[PDB]
Amino acid sequence: MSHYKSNVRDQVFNLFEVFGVDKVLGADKFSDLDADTAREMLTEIARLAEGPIAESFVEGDRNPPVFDPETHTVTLPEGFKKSMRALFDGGWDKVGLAEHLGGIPMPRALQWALIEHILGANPAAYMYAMGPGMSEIFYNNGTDEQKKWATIAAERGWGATMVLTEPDAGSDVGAGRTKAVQQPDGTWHIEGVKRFITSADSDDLFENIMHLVLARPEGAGPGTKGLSLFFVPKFHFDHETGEIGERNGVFVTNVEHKMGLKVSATCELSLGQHGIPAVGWLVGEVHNGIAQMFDVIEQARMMVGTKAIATLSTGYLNALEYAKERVQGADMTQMTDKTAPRVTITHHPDVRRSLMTQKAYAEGLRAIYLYTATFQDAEVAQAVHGVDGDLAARVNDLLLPIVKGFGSETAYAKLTESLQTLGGSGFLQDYPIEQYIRDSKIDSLYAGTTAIQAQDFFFRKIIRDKGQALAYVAGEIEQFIKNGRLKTERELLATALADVQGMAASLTGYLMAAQEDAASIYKVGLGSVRFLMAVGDLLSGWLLARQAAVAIEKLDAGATGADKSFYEGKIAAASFFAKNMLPLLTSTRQIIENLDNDVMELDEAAF
Amino acid sequence: SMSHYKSNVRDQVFNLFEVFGVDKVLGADKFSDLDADTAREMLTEIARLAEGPIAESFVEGDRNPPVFDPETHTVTLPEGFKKSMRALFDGGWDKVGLAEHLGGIPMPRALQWALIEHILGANPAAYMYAMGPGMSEIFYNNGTDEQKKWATIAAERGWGATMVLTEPDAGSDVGAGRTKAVQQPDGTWHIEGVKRFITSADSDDLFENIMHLVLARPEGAGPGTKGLSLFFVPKFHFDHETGEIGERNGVFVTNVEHKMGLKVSATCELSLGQHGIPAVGWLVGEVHNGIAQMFDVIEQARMMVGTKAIATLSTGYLNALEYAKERVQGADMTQMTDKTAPRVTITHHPDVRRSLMTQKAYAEGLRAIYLYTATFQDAEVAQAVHGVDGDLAARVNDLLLPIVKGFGSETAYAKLTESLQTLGGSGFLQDYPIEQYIRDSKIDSLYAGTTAIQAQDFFFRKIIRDKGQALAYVAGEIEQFIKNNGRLKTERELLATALADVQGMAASLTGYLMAAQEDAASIYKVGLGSVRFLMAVGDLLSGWLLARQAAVAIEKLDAGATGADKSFYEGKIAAASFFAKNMLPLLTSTRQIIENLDNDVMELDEAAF
Ligand SMILES: Cc1cc2nc3c(=O)[nH]c(=O)nc-3n(C[C@H](O)[C@H](O)[C@H](O)COP(=O)(O)OP(=O)(O)OC[C@H]3O[C@@H](n4cnc5c(N)ncnc54)[C@H](O)[C@@H]3O)c2cc1C
Ligand SMILES: Cc1cc2nc3c(=O)[nH]c(=O)nc-3n(C[C@H](O)[C@H](O)[C@H](O)COP(=O)(O)OP(=O)(O)OC[C@H]3O[C@@H](n4cnc5c(N)ncnc54)[C@H](O)[C@@H]3O)c2cc1C
Repeated sequence: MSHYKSNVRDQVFNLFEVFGVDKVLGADKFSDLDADTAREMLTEIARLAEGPIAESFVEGDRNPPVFDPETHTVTLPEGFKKSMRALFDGGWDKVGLAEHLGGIPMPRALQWALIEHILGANPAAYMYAMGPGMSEIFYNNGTDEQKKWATIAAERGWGATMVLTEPDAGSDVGAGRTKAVQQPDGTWHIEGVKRFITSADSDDLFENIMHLVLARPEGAGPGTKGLSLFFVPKFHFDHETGEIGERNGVFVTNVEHKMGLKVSATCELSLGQHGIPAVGWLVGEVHNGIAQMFDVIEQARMMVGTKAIATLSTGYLNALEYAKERVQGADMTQMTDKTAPRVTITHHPDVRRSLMTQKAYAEGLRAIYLYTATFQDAEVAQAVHGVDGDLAARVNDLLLPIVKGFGSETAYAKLTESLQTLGGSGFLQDYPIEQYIRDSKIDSLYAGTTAIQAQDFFFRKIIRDKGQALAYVAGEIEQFIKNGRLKTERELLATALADVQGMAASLTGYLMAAQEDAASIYKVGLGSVRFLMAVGDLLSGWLLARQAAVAIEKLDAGATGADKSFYEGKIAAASFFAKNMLPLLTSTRQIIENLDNDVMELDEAAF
Repeated sequence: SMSHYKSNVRDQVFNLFEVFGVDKVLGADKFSDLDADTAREMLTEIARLAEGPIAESFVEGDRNPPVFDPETHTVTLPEGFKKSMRALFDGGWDKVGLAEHLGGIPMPRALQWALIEHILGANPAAYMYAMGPGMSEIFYNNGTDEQKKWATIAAERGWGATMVLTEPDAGSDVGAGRTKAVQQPDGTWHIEGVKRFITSADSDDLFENIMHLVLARPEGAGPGTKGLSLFFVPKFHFDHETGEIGERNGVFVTNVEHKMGLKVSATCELSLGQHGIPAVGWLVGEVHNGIAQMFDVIEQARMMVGTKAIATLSTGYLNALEYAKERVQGADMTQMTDKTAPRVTITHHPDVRRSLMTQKAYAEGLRAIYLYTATFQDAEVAQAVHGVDGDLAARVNDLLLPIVKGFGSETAYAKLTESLQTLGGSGFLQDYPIEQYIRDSKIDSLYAGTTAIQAQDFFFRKIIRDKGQALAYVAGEIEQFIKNNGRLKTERELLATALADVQGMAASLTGYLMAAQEDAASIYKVGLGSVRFLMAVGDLLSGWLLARQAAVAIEKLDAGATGADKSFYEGKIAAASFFAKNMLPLLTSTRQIIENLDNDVMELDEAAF
């Protein structure tokens, strides 16, 4: 088959047997969607991913997009455009779209499980297909007049972009200098140059593109608070009929040459620099840009984390399939006998160590993003967790930098084990794992770098939150710990929870002490990424142990065959993760408890 | 970037002279005619050549990779890369460390590998193509008197060379190879088989000949590696007296792989005796001793790969640092709430300083490891700088090679992630060299033996079979440093814990091996923990060597260092302190994890994965 190896079985296990999402299916908003239909949808998009979506994976990398300076457009390889048409023809770009825009109501947890397959098979294909979802965001934030445009945009399937970054404004969005000048008719003329813009042109995939552009109105204050958000279409159009009109003054000037994700055109985008104005419409006709734009950034960060996790998953399953068939060496119990029978490499302890590491992290990460998604619907959060709308929103906000920051970093790191499993053949383009590594390196950078994820997590999702979302999650872990075959895992989880609590307390002390000793805040910066990663490891270990508790129940109840194999794997992975990953958090806590400012005081010239 | 390569001669000289005292042998005995000043000038000269003509084709080789003609069985290399190769040849750099009688300049191994570091940082495939004369010397050492004559010709004419072991079914398990050798009445052999992944098996018109050193199994010989012999298989027949090139020998490249990185090194399927023309080979030394002879080559390849990974991390770090110094983004963390505060360069951010010091300490600790290892590769150097006799020196070098290779490869690739991250989104661009550093260095944990093979060699051969003598010598040196100003008190305390952790790891794994006398399956626990053990020893050596560098830096600062010297020495202190406090303590948890390994993951049904 294709490079892409999917895991619907593990998705269904999470959605139904672990988190109970099927309990909201058929009820209230999800009245028209039953469990059987949900599973059928997952199987169908999994097949679409393994078939026509994956088919262009290699071609998009080997035959990458080309920028045409004669027209200021990008050309895409024909095989990739065929994959995109398969996505559209199936309606899959309406996944999770509101009913009034033509979508099928469904839990976010199911929505992201569906999207995981596209992200594993050809993740740029989902990015080009985020248009309808961006039009929903524009709808929710728009005026009544603007809601009619957004509806046209979704119905016609226009592409979309989020346009923030400039050459001098990446992590520091507030330093952007793209300008907005209001016109007599109430429109605005956008003037500036933006950098690194995903899908800024898309060949003839769509008839229009909606750029959602951050820009500073003349006279506005500084920083992100002075930014406003503007609807800037590639083509003008009839606000009533949608008929496509004259070109708007927003042009791609370049396409970047990247380590991976090559088929995703990443472009410099100039507004108002080529002889015609870039007409923009103030979104919601209010000046509230960074808040409006963060509706998009939140979705982007969930996507990027899910992408990295989807990619580790198919990397692991490729490595596993390879190991099952590769004969090399004799069994270690016979290593001195040079005529002992040769064995497949799954018989080697280091290879089984590497495979169980890939398995536990991939499945642990899938549980984390699905768990996160169960807090993105008020109804789901109430039904499956018993938490009200407000707490659910805070818990989701707490978890998103884990999905994004911990997911992106872990996936790239563990793909190294996936490649190692193939031996020298892992280094060949004949196998997909080296492209998996190249495509996923970007996941720790776009949508906010890991450092920005860890700062958000601590300063905004914990401290500003007064620790309420965090205390809720810690209480669910402690409950699991308080509760035989899982006694050892629960004891190791208790140590890990205490370690994370100790880290949180040390860093809170460093931050609070900054009122009287300004440089003490640096120790928060020094520890923040390690803290984010430790929380991810704790969550992984907890969710895997929860999976193993369900697996124990199902084995006791008499599971057989392929079911039984699956459940035995969950017990093995939870135990391996508890005994080989969680203990490192104790030394990390002690490291964080002894952080100092020596490295901050060192002369830059000493580096 | 074109001038991507950023060198660190100053750190090399610091190690060679101020830390290890390699200059004590310069101008005495085997090195009587090379003085410390000439050594420094050689380092500066190859570093400049590497930063200019050698690095100039680094990007070209990746973007315009070699092309294979399957009818002629040859590859075409990009012109800019061949021009790089000629600058290397014109400077005599393919003859660094070559024996005097082969045209080399005698020098200690530590200096030789310091010189090569620059080629490996600037364009590592160029050094790989240039390893022919080094192989000539190994052939000379193992050959008959007549063969020594050929090796002398090959070295003087600068012939290329390959090491030909791997087959589709024989990679890690070299002894499974099926390539055969068929003896001829006149005493030559005809080699028959297909080999795979052969580096430099063709190289366009760089050389007038290529010496393929080929492992093959004589007809009727036993199985495993012990049945293999090593054969000299030239690309062209030649006149054995004069070296004049003759008729094409029957050994032909039949494929060239498409790889993630290191693209300009042609990695080839090599067909012997398959095109109706015999592949004539000459038994090396006219004895049957192939795996032992070939490990002379493997030892050098493993050293080169480790040094390659370390060279690449260090130019990766230096690129990241120069970017960070100039990139303005955000406010100082002490002013994060004030949205009007001045913007600062990103070296002001704690996480970037963490990133950079992690890159620095590992790059410099790794440099110290391979230079330390090389001080045991000459008996005269090992005697002068360490006081150890030739036998212990060999065992210590043998212990440290899988660390250089295994820990070097794995560490450099992982810390280049920090390098790339320092550039932000720009780091993902081919406009900057880090992404190619990552791709080019992924191979280093794989060729010349995978990390798992390195860790298995380390434990079973270099510790257990060695009866722990080399490990005990090194541990005793670390203990002696810990025992000896109190300004490094915290570091020595952290090193004492790390040393105890590593000794605990060794004891548990040894215990698992002892238990295997009673329950064979207990040996799996050694397998499960072996790579983590190898990486723990590398971290311990990193931390110890950095701390010794800090003790030297404190002396030099106390004596009154100023300016750039002062800053260099301050950075050593900071790096040793940072590494001890942020890297070493994790070894405690790793020791506890190794003490609790079990066979659950071994007993699990394969179907459950
Ligand atoms: C493939 C790709 C696609 C992209 N697509 C889009 C898109 O569609 N739309 C869009 O708007 N943008 C897009 N971007 C921009 C992207 O989000 C930025 O690259 C990212 O936010 C980082 O900004 P930067 O590149 O300027 O790096 P910098 O902000 O310059 O960061 C450099 C380094 O400094 C560190 N750093 C910076 N500030 C701080 C701080 N305050 N504290 C601690 N550390 C700090 C960072 O962690 C990093 O290590 C894309 C980028 C890429 C690579
Ligand atoms: C770029 C490149 C250049 C090369 N150049 C050369 C060259 O010039 N000359 C040459 O002779 N070879 C060369 N090789 C071959 C290279 O050395 C082998 O790829 C390497 O030894 C691994 O062998 P393999 O690829 O068959 O992997 P395998 O041996 O199939 O290994 C697959 C996996 O199983 C593991 N494994 C295998 N056996 C064991 C065991 N006993 N215990 C535990 N784990 C085990 C490995 O660690 C790995 O994770 C080259 C390879 C590459 C990629």
